[PDB]
Amino acid sequence: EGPPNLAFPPHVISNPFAPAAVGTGMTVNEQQQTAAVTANTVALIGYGNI
Amino acid sequence: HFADFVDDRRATAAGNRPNYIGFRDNFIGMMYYNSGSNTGSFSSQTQQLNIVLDLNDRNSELSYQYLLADLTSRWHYFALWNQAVDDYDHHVRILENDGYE
Amino acid sequence: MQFTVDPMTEPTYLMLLFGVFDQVVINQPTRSGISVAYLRLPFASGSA
Amino acid sequence: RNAVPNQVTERKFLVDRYLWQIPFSSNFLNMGTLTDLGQNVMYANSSHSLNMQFTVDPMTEPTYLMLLFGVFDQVVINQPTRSGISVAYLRLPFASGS
Amino acid sequence: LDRGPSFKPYGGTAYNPLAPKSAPINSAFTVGNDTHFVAQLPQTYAAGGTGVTEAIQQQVSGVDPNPQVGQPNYAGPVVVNTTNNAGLGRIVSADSEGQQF
Amino acid sequence: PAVEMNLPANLKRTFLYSNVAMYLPDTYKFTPANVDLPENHLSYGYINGRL
Amino acid sequence: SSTVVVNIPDRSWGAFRGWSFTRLKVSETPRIGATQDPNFQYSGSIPYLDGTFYLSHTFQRCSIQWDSSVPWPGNDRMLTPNWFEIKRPINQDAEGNDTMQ
Amino acid sequence: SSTVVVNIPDRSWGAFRGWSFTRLKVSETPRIGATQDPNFQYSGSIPYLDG
Amino acid sequence: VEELYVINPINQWPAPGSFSSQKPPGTLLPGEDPEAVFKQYHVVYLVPGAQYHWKNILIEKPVWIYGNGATVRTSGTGPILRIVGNRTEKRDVRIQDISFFGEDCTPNRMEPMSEKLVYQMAIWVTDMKRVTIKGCNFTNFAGAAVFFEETAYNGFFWSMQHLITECRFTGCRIGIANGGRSEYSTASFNNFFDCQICFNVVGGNWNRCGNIAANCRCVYLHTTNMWYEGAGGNFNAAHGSFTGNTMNHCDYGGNLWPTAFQLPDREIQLAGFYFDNARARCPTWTGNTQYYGDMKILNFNQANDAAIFVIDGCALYGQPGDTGSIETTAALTDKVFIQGCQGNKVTLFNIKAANVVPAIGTIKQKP
Amino acid sequence: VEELYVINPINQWPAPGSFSSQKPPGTLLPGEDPEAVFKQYHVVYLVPGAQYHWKNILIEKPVWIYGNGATVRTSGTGPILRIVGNRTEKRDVRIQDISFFGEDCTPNRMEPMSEKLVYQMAIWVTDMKRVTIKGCNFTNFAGAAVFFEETAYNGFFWSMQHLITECRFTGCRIGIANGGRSEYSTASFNNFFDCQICFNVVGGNWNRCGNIAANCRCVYLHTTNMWYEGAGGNFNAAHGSFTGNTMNHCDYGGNLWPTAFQLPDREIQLAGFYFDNARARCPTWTGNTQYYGDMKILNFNQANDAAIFVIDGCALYGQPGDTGSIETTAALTDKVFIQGCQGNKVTLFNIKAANVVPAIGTIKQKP
Repeated sequence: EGPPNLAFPPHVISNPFAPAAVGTGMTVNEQQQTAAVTANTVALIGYGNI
Repeated sequence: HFADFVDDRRATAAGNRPNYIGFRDNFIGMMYYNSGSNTGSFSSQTQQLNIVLDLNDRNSELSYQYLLADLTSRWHYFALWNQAVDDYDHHVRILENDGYE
Repeated sequence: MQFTVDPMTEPTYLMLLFGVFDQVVINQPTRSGISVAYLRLPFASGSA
Repeated sequence: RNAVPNQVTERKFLVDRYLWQIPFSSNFLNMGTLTDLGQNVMYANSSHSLNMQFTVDPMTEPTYLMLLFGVFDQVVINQPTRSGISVAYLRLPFASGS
Repeated sequence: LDRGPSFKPYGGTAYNPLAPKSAPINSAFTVGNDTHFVAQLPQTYAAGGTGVTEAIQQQVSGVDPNPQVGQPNYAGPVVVNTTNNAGLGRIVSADSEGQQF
Repeated sequence: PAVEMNLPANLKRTFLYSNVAMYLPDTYKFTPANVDLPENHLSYGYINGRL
Repeated sequence: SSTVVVNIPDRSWGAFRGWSFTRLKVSETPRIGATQDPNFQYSGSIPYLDGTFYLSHTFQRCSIQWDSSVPWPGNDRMLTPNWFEIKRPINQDAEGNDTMQ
Repeated sequence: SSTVVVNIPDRSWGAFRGWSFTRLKVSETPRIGATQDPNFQYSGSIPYLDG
Repeated sequence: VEELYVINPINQWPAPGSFSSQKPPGTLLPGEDPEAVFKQYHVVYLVPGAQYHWKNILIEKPVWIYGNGATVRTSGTGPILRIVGNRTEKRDVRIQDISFFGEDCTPNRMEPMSEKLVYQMAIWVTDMKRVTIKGCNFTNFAGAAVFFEETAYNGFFWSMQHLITECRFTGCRIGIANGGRSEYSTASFNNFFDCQICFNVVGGNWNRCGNIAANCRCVYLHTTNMWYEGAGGNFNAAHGSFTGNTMNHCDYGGNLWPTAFQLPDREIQLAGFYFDNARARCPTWTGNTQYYGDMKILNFNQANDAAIFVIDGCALYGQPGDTGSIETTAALTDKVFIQGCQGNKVTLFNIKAANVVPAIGTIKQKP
Repeated sequence: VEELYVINPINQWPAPGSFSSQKPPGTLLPGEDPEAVFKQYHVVYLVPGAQYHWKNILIEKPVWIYGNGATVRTSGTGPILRIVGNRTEKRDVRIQDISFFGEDCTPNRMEPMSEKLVYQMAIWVTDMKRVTIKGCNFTNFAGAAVFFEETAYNGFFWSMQHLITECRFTGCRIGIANGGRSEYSTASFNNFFDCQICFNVVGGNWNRCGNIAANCRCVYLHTTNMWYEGAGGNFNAAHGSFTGNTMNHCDYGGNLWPTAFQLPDREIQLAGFYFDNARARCPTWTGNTQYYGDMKILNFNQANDAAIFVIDGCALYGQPGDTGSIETTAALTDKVFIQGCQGNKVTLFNIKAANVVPAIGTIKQKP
């Protein structure tokens, strides 16, 4: 016996029961708390652990 | 170098501690006497038998020092063999405090 | 032998040395032939 | 392609099941069980003392040193009469005498 | 001895060996006019509605956050409330020399 | 929907763990969190319990 | 400790056969001469009686002297004539003196 | 340490000439049987071979 | 430096007994069970700058723990460092210079308080007297940080003189908690930050004389049936002092915790000073700074003209809307006085104009 | 006790490697460079009762320094013990039990403040959070004693919880100085003596809860464009607490410093409480004792009825002439109140009679 012989999905980023959720980056203002959407960005974001 | 240093304006200096570096007396320590792996050889040709059989117990340095004390005097500096002998100062070692006439 | 020295704060040796008679004879009987024999008493070097 | 320059190498070895043997013979090979220097030491029944300084790697636990001098060891056992068995042991370099 | 750049005395590789060969690291790239963000966010932190205040208070350097600490230990594959939590990880920017691998 | 795993690297990692990593000297090992090992450092419980 | 120094007072060394030496751990070696060794708290392979030696690779050097003057073998036989050298590490040793890489 | 105690084992003392002894610091004394002394980091007047 | 002493071989004897005990004089190494060390010694040093891992360390005899900059982490449902005493102990406890961490990082401030999180504290003194917590750092606790329980004692033996000074609390849900009958102790100069409740006050007659609470939702909580009451519960409560403290940014600014708290009986809306108990009186209130910190005076013991709540020498300073506002019940308008105060223009709910000197703030009514 | 073990002679070998490292476990000897020791360890002990000499000791990682009664002297234009941090440090700094001395003896109190003397401090924290100065003795500093700078941070991260307690300041020109944005920290029970300014306050929201200032010219300085502002200067200033302190003998008695101070822009006449900033509000003022200590309320933020300065529960007690007098600007008479006070017969410049209860002191006008 040894370490756990894990297997992984090849597209490695994913939610555990959902596809990789699409999104958009955010530019941020400082000295006041306001985040505006940025211009040319799409983002594949996976949450949690693999 | 530096004797004190607190600021660019104020700092006192002192010359470097003197250091004479030359060869040894009699060129002691130039050549491998009584080494293990490094015994030099005076052999004949047509044979190869080493005459020089060094020993670690034997000191071939300091046997030339005692012989040369017996053979000559000491105060004479002979520049060929680098025959210049380590002395000290008679008033630095034991110092007589007589205190400024 | 058993000595006693003043205690020093750094390690030192003891250059003890026993008086012996280092002796050679050199025999050169023939051209390109030479032979020596080293011998010292009492601490002789090399025997069985 | 992206290998680092200035690579230093070091060598070592590992022997197992082995005692470093040093034969007591003139050349360091075997011409006999009773060696040739094993017969010259008894010239005029002389006696020599022996000291051996060693050097090992510094290891963080106490260790012994299995040094073992090569000797001979013999028996005789004779049986001249029934219920008459007897011996004579003898170890030549290190005799257990009296 | 110089063996040259063609020397590779094993099979496989030594840097992230367990990964699937089709897997990219969390990076950003600029194919087209836009930039992209492929990302996995293993660390989570609590942030309510419009969590831009908690996003500023996260402190980062060359050693934090760590790419290999992730979730807590035995917390299973819980779906995270992105309304109630945010996520926290590392990207490598597209403004970098070399070929993205 | 499939999952991918490096098969010969996992056989290699198990071999390095159970044969080489498991047999370290006591200095490099560590006891895990929240476990009670016996004070006899030569007993079976102290040799087994450390990782 | 690196150096161990044995000493045998003089005796008849007639029909002597040779030497053999290998380190053994103290915790892995009992002392047989009693009916019980209470300090022996080990149960693995004992290399004192099984022959399972593994600490032969850990000697640097060795020297043998007869009655405080005679070096053995002496007579400048091998290239380090006054003592045996089991191993000499490279990054020292500008001389060759290294078999088997 | 104050004392140092030496021994010579049993051997023949014929034609013995005498004794002589001083003290030498360990840092100030090299070893000549080696081809190189890596622990000798001193360059003053060596008393072992200058007298 | 080379050790050329000669050696004779071992004679196959049974070796004499060699022991290497007493390797710690009084210290405590990492990865060593602390319950067998706290039993033996009176003063236990720790390794300077170490990294520990403790869980449910039962302490019965009073010891001192010099931390020397140690770091004690934990994982699990148990408290760290359980201190259970008896009535008969002449010595005292001093826990000093340790940085207690939790099983969290940037804690889950949206998770509601429940029975699962109540045992997530780091020091839980059952009935040990004269404890001292001096120069510590408590981070990321889902439950309380400390909790001083006390069982039923008799004979006016109010002694139990505890000190909690010079501590730093970050991210803890509840700061200094205390059970009932944990009377007459001090807790001052503890710099709170990012906490939901700084003081879950059950036991009275305390003294809080310098604490700073920045970016904290609540500072002084006192209701009926809170969390963290212990055996010998809500009895003879809320009599302490509260002098010269700082509770800025409790409602507006950089506050991050929600307003609901979910008590074991009900849910309530937190404020910077929340007080609702018909059987308890009010603490003294001097020198406190409030920037944007609410106050809710709901109910105390004004029944037979027995208590009057007086704010003296304090700052109020809440301008935008109702941030930092002071709220009183309409049946308690005659008993809430503010004599000596400075404020920007702050909303006063149900407080008469003649009862406040000088005339500051906006007076409104909240039916 | 005589060591008669026999010895064999050395065999002309190259000797094996003998090393004598790890001679300090964690300590720091006198005459040793501290920058290489503070880099390696987390907790650095000092030799008990030693005599050090430090200058411009750069500290980057947070360490703890147990002084054990050490004495650190200095000479030169640099500060002692420069502490430069980053934003990402989980550990804290604790400087403890050290007696910092200066390059002076009975200091030059007639020399005016200038740019030459501004770097004569002993602890200058740039942006390190959670420092602690506990049980120290600072003597004879021509500049500040400490100075807590802070760069521009964002996101309401007000944390930076510092403590300065149990210290003794003698002869320092400026005591605890602090830069802008050095918010929400405490500094209490520091016994000042023979100082010109005890607090050069730039950053606000502090808490001062027990300090004693005997024979000091000024205690609370707040103007526009002081010394010791640092990067991220005079912004969001003067919001602290000031409770239960002691500032006796500031104008009459045993005071030795002159009245002029020579700010970088102008020169001003010091008082025991000097305050002139149109953008900053006033601290809370409770329980303070003043014997012969002046007060100058020049300008604060009373613009849209936004601040009212209230003296509560304090002593005034200045009889001879105008010693200990309270001075206000004639445009600020309606906003300076004194409710709850005791005084001998003290001169009040430009304060109305109805605004002070009880009726103490002599009311005069200073046009």
